[PDB]
Amino acid sequence: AKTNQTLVENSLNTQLSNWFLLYSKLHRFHWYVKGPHFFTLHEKFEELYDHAAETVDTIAERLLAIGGQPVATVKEYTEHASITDGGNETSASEMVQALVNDYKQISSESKFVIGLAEENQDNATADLFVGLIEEVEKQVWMLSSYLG
Amino acid sequence: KTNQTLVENSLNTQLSNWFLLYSKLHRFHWYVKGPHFFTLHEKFEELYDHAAETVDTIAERLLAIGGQPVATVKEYTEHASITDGGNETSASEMVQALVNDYKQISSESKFVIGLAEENQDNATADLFVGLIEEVEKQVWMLSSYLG
Amino acid sequence: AKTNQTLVENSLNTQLSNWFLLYSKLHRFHWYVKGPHFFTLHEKFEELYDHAAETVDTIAERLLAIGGQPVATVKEYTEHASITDGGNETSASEMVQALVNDYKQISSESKFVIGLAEENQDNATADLFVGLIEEVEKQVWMLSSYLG
Amino acid sequence: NQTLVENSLNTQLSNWFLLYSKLHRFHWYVKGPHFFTLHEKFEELYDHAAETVDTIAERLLAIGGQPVATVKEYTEHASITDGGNETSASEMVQALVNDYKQISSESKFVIGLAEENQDNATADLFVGLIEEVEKQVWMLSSYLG
Amino acid sequence: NQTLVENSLNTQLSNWFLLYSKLHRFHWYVKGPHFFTLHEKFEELYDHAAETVDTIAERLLAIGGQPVATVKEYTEHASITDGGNETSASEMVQALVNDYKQISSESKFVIGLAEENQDNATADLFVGLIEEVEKQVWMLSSYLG
Amino acid sequence: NQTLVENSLNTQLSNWFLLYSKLHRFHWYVKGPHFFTLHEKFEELYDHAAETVDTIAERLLAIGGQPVATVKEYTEHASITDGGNETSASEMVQALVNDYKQISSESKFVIGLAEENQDNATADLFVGLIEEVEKQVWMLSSYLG
Amino acid sequence: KTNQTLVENSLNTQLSNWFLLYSKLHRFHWYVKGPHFFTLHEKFEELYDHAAETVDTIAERLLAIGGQPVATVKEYTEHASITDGGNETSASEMVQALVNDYKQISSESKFVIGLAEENQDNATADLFVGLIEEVEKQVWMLSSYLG
Amino acid sequence: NQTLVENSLNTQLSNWFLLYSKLHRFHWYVKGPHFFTLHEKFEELYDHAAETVDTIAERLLAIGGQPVATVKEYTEHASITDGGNETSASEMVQALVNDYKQISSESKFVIGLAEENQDNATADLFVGLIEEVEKQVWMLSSYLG
Amino acid sequence: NQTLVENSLNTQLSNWFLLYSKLHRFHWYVKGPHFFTLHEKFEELYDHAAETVDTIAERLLAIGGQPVATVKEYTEHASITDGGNETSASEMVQALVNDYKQISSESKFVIGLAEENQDNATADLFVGLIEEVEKQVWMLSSYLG
Amino acid sequence: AKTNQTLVENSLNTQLSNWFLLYSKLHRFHWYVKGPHFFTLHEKFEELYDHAAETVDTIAERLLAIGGQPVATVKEYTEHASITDGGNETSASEMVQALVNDYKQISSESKFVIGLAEENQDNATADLFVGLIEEVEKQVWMLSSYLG
Amino acid sequence: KTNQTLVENSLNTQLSNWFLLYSKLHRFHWYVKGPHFFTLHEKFEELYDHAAETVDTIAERLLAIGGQPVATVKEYTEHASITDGGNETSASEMVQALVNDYKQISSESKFVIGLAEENQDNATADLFVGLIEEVEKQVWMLSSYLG
Amino acid sequence: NQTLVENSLNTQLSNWFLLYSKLHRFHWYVKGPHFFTLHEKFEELYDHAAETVDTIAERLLAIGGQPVATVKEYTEHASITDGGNETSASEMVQALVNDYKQISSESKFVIGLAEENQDNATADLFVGLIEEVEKQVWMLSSYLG
Repeated sequence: AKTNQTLVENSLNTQLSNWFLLYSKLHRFHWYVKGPHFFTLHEKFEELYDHAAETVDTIAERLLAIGGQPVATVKEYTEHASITDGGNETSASEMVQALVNDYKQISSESKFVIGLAEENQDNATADLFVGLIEEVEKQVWMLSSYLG
Repeated sequence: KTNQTLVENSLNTQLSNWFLLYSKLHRFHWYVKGPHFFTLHEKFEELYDHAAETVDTIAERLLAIGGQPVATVKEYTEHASITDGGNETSASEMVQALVNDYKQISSESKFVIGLAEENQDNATADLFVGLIEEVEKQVWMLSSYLG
Repeated sequence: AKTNQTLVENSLNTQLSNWFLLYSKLHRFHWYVKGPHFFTLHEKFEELYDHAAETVDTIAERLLAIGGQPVATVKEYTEHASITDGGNETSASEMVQALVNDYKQISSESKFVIGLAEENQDNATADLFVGLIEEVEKQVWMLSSYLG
Repeated sequence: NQTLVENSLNTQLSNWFLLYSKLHRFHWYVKGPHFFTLHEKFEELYDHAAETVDTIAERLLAIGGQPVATVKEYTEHASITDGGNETSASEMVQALVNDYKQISSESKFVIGLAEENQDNATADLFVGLIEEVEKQVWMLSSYLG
Repeated sequence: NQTLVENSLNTQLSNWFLLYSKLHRFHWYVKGPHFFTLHEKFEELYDHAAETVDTIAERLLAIGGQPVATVKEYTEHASITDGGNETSASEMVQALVNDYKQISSESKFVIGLAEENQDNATADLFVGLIEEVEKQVWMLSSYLG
Repeated sequence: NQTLVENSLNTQLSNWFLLYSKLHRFHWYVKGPHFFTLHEKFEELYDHAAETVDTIAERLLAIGGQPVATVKEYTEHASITDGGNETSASEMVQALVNDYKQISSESKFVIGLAEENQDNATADLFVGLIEEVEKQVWMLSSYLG
Repeated sequence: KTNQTLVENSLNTQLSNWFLLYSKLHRFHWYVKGPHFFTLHEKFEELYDHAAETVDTIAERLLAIGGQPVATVKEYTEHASITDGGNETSASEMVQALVNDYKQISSESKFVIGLAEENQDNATADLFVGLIEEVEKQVWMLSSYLG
Repeated sequence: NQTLVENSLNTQLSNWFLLYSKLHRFHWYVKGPHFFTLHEKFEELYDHAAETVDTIAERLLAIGGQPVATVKEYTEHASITDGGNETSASEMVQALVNDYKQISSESKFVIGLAEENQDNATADLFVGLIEEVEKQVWMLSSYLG
Repeated sequence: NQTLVENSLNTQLSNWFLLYSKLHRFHWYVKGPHFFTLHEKFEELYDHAAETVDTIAERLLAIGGQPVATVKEYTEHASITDGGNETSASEMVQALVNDYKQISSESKFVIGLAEENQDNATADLFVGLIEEVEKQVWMLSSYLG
Repeated sequence: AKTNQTLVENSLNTQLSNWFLLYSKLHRFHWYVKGPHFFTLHEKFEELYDHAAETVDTIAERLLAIGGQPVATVKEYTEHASITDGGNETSASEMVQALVNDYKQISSESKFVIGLAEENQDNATADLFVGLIEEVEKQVWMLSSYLG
Repeated sequence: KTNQTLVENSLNTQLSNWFLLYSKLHRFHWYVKGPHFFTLHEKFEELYDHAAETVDTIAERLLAIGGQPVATVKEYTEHASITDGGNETSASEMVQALVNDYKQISSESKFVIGLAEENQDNATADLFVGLIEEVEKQVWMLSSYLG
Repeated sequence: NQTLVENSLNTQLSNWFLLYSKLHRFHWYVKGPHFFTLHEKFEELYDHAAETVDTIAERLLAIGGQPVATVKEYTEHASITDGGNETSASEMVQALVNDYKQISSESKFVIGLAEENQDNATADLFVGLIEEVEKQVWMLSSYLG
């Protein structure tokens, strides 16, 4: 009950941390992408980081609204995330693949947050993450199509 | 009484709550005073604009499911679980009245989802899920103001 | 003098109450109108209630600006208005007729407020209600034309 | 479970493309004194139908399916038709009511299938749809009232 | 060939100004349960008539002619009238159908004169006008159907 | 009292339609190095005139009157004319000054009639008008200065 | 002295008041401090934008009626019934200065209507009627802030 | 002459609806490193195809004809197909080049029939369509070059 | 027939680029009390010239031709020049009247060649250009009148 | 050093005062311009006063940001400016010439402020006035061209 | 070490400072409380929007001059001269933290101009000149709030 | 000092007009699968080039100079050319890199000249330019990477 609530809050802090580190990674890809798909991917990556920033603010405000305490420092993001903004990507295909890998991991982990939220009778927290899955699975299809 | 009628009746109570809230927010918009006047006068208008949208959305959902929305001030008064009455005078008193009404609206909206779900009405539950998200955000903001 | 002022304030509270109850009635008509003029009248009624809401805020703020105390609860609106949001309208023509009846009553009563305001040397309060008469008499002509 | 979901999306995709078609027929052939209102309303509805076509196809693709994508396949996979012999404004509006009512029952069945397959995002898409279609069923039924 | 074209433009400029006038009369006097639709439609149509007036006059100027520009001249040069005793909604709409059809056939003669004078640009102006009026004729005729 | 008000609105309605006409003549025929400025200013003024035409007619209707609505009636009920033989930019601008000056005196007389008939809303419409016309009289007189 | 000249002269005083008010509002915009800084810094800009519009409207009406608007800072100083000077330091002092000047402007604008009406100039009276409405609204808002 | 024009418009209306369909198939199935560019381009092109469908149908109506308006009729009256086995990006783009070129030459025949019936306005519609499709042909051919 | 059309488009593309250049010279050097009006007008006109350059070139591409695309080629293929010794406002405006009139008559020859090659779409491009330039000729000539 | 700072602050107060008096002058020209260039110059003068108002606010806020105290009364503007809003202009050419004269004086004086700002190692204050010179020298060229 | 490398390295420190500032401003946006909640919650978002624009501008300038921007949170932490850490709780504490970081950023940006100028890189200096203008404005506004 | 500044602006003005020209050649002739991206990017760049042309000319005028204003003078005063025989997308992009790199070195030299003549505003204009060109050099070099 109190444990159910704490499990939900902790899971939101992990996802908040993932989305902040993804916003960071997307800057790295925006800045270092090269080759003849430069214009397309430089722009796409900025669109994606704008969406990541929105998501950061949406998760943190939902956590606050349920009585929790969002993590809010880069050291905390690094300690609580299940992903990293690091990596050794150089080519356009490696960058696009890296994003497919992070968005697939976020989709699976968001499904686990829905289960926790539902177990705590928190339909609004569940609904937030259902909407996220929709958006990230769309981008996995587009990014996977780029690579096909 | 019926699974259907229980859903319709619960939508009429919430329709009534949101209209009475629109009313109370006008009273606060008009009588708020002190050095947070500008901020709160404006915030209360933004909130009543949201309340008016919510009134139309709930009534239109009720119609879509075959019900009959209440649609006079006498009926809103008789069907609501909150009131537009009160003797709030200070900015803090007004903000705290809103926290109380939004908290009530959130708990009852969670009960609506349960009724709707039991009547296999996922679309009605979803409207209330969305309202819970917006109201609990406002509860956080207004409680922060008082903190 | 003080009586002149109190008569003006009381008259504004009656009109504020009328316009709030009209905003309510217009919702009822928006929701329950039927027949082949549904799209036209559903939309028209929303336009009209948007205007009623504006008018509510304009009268209440003028009352405040002259040192008065607007009524601000539905119980007060019901006790101070000269009209009602109630009624037994079912057809599109009955709904449109009901509005012609309320807008004509508001126009006559607003002319009486101009006389009171002028007697108290309150030109700005008079000007508010002159502008209202213009708008409501336009709508009476359009709504009466629908019914002709 | 997964194949049943995919197949159900292709039926609904097909229904929405055939409704887009039927709405053009009514937009073009409506007549009588409610011409202006209904010619415009039918265009609004087909714009919504087109958006719904793209959203369902793109969800199907994101879950690893293959959207049907020819008029022959739509005809074959749909549970409605774009045919009929409606002539008056009321016949046209009543035909829309019937199709939207059918789509809404079928969409509730899709939600159950998706939920049983633990696919909450696919289910959410059909929930939203039901909201919009049942609004239109109320509005169109009210016109006939 | 050139003075024929110029005189033919003056007659059409006159027609469009008189139509602008008639469309105000219908906007103001239309009644009955299609009031909102027709009051608004008649405004949209007069806005189009005023744009057309300015485009004809300015093409006449551009070819070296002298557009008529007083109501006495418009009455004197037009082939339609702004007069009439229309009262019902149907009478007003039927009156517009009549005028627009006369405007189309006469604009086809302007095209032929223009083409005979190797004035493609004037012809093109009127081709576009015919496209617009015949659409309005279909719409208004559909209202009456 | 009421009939005198109605008749006075029909005169002013007529004046404004004939000014709309005269402004098109000046828009089309202005020449010399102030062409661009004045061709554009005359269009702005006729857009305002058209709006004033619709506002006066709709007020007349709201008070239970019957707006005149043909160019023959405008000619007959107006206190100005759309005729004249202005040729230079200054002649055109001076003719506008004269008409706007006349309209403004006549509008003050309308306000007295309306006030005597206890019609404050009709009176308000002409007050607003006077504000706008006297602005234009200052601007046009300054051009001539 | 004349019915006409009395109207023209009263418009020059009000033109001058509104320009000096535009000036004072800049001083407040620039020097306001304390925790209502953001709200008041912004409000004072909105108010000076309105004052600038009002200056142009009054001058253009004066021109339209055949008068000559004053149009230098020396003349504004000499014709105004208010000043842009003052030693206001606190937010409350600045807001109260504005309430005082707006109240004065409203009472004198009512006197203008009377002069204009006596010269059968309804259009000039109407401009001032509209100004009274806007200023008295602001007086309510600013007084509420101090309440 | 008139029934030939009408039948020729039905065939083109059919072609544009089938192209709208094919463009959805390519939007959904395109893959490889030009995905973002082509997915978006194919949407822009289908938006244009839908506008074209409505403009043809409404011109057919305006001349007194009866537009086809079911997918069975479009299949029955069209000269292209929405079928095909395109998989690669190049195959899809080449397929669009083929269809647009067929649409251009056939639209040139519509122009000649229209002109023979003194229907300049219908001809003009198709002249504008040829301008747009041949630009797209150049662009798409350039992609393949 | 086809190589004649292509060469004729190159000459017009060249003319529009050189006009763009000349219009910059006039924008920069115009003086006297019509400065604000003419400085701005000359910018509006060069914006139109740049749009025209791109539309001609892209039509040439669309028909299978090779647009010229260096200033040495524009000088070599044009029938006007961007040179000249215009100093006064009147000289600059008169120079534009001269160029626009030459552009119109030459565009009428392009229309005839295009029509002889059954290229309606190219012809239509130039018909629209003539409409625009002759309006500008009237406006600029009016300035000088 | 402290003297360097005080010289910069005083120079900004003189320019703030110039720009306020120019805003005033531009109203006078907007209201009293006459002749056949009326429409053009009435509009141009309003555009210019809108720019002067912006400049007023920009200089005053820069002065505040460097620790100074902007003058903020018309009496102070009159005492600190190097220009006046007064004058005996009647014709359109005299008005346009008067503005050329003030904008040329402002450009020269702004160059002197750049020298003072640079001597105090204040690059941002210098940059503000470089941007002003660009704009005012553009208008001197246009206004001088009107008169050529 | 080189005139070029000194410029590149100084841009990486400032890039890092602006990203960590974007972070701190989120923490303040989320935890600010008390009666200035609405004003400050909104102000802090406007400031982080500006910080994000600044991050992209500095990184893109560094790239244009042939450098390599740092682009992970570990590197931002190691290269910055400020931190996103802190225990600020009150509105005044948060506003004062911002004044401190903006003042630091302004002084170091002046040092960058000097390095850039010594490497004949006027375009890099100009980017920093513009940042100084915006930051010192904010320092005035935030200090006024505390006054 | 002053004459050296003026002469240097005329060289840079010329460079920017010739780059505007070269960007149209590449916009029109680019081919291969990066067609859509590069056809659009080249148009964005020529819009920027046109704005840069007007800004440099207007600065030159404000300092009392005389901008060159014919294609013959641009050819003669420029340090680059709009000629060349680029054919592939990479050749086109590499040619842009070379021109932007050259413009940027030359603009730094202009800044020194302007500073030595105590002209900080002219110097500022070239600083801003360097910022924008070096951005494009990074983006274009990255495409080639």
